[PDB]
Amino acid sequence: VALPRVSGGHDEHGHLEEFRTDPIGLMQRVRDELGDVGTFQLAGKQVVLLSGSHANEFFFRAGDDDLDQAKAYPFMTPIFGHNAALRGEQMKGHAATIEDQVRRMIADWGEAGEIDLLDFFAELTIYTSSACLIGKKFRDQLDGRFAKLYHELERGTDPLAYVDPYLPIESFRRRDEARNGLVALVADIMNGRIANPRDMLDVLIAVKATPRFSADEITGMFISMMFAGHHTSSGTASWTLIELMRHRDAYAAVIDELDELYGDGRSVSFHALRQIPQLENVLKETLRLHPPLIILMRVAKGEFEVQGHRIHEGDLVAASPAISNRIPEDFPDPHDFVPARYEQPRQEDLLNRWTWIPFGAGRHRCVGAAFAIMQIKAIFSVLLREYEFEMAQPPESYRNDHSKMVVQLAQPAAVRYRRRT
Ligand code: HEM
Ligand SMILES: CSCC[C@H](NC(=O)[C@H]1CC[C@@H](C)CC1)C(=O)Nc1ccncc1
Repeated sequence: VALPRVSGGHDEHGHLEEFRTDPIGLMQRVRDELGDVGTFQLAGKQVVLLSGSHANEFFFRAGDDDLDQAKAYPFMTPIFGHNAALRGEQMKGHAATIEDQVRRMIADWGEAGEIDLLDFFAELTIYTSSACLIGKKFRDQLDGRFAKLYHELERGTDPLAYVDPYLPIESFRRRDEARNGLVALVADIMNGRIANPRDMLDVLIAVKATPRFSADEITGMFISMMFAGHHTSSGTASWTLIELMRHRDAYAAVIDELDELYGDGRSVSFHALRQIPQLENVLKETLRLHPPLIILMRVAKGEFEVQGHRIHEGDLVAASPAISNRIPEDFPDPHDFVPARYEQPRQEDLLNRWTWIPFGAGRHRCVGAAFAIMQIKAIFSVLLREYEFEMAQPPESYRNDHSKMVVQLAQPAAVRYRRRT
């Protein structure tokens, strides 16, 4: 018995080509035509796309014995080749680290100027991530080259990886070359440390077996440590700023709140760990509209039924924060930016436990969420108190690029700044 299948997908790799150009439109059509359980074809693989509270509950409550997350991502192998840092006791230090990295990034801004949001936030979040997760010593040996290479690595996630992660296409060539470039950067750092003498890199260097670990092995470890939090935090920062500029009433409310809160004289390392309500509600609404992970994958390990539909062993099964986060029965006026949705009387995030899912839900809910929310609070506590921001292009022209499985803000994303006075 065939599962319901969405229209189209008559191209050579079925729906893959559409998934490479407009994955959100594809997923919305699955739901529009078929409901809570529908399928599309990615080359040789059927994807069973689940949506709505009932089907999402099944998806998110499944453990790795039923729905296996790791086997759904074999294409990350050419890229790769956290808990320690996410302990609550370390958060205060991380907030201070992040404040420091932001001030470093804006140190040359002067009175006024123009930035590109992807270039700015992508680079900044390389610095916050490396400093927090590997160490300040290591971060201080990084520069813009590392960020440029890391970005090429992220761009190595074209959905054609579902055909074969090793095809001779330019983005895969560039992925492999970028990884090579990172190993070289890391090798040069290790070499410098020999000649001129602690962090995680020192622990690893000291291991023996003759050194146990090569630059390639170490680079892989560091790439994997930084990956989950990099493009997600970068994009979320960009979109938080874009939504504030698009909604000047929300922006004004956030500024008033930051000024009042910081009037107690306590640092960002204090406040970024505590309530900043208007900014937090803007962040929640930003995540609902612009979830950086638009689809979540699993491989079925068994036979299941969901609303009469049978999932078979080996099936790819997916959930979509992009689609679920806009279900109109759950989120009134789902295309509208309404941070009031999260205020205490409404609490639409908390009420919709299985469909407000920018950070997932149940068994695999984001363990980086507290860090990521603190990081946004720390970044904007600095930026919005020091500078005022305006769009340098039409407000509707800021958009994501969905050509790779790793979503990124499309360029250009030009923004003006001017010192607040
Ligand atoms: C705004 C930033 C972030 C967003 C939007 C986000 C999103 C998500 C989502 C949707 C899931 C569920 C995945 C699934 O069910 O397949 C998840 C899980 C997870 N995230 Fe994040 N993430 C963010 C930042 C981070 C950071 C900074 C880290 C690490 C420092 C991280 C590490 C993880 C890990 C390890 C899981 C798996 C949890 C488990 O399997 O128990 N994420 N995240
Ligand atoms: C489909 S493009 C790759 C997306 C990427 N996924 C990954 O890095 C992981 C690979 C295998 C793991 C078991 C789980 C997911 C990622 O950035 N995931 C992520 C980010 C933030 N939190 C959780 C997962």
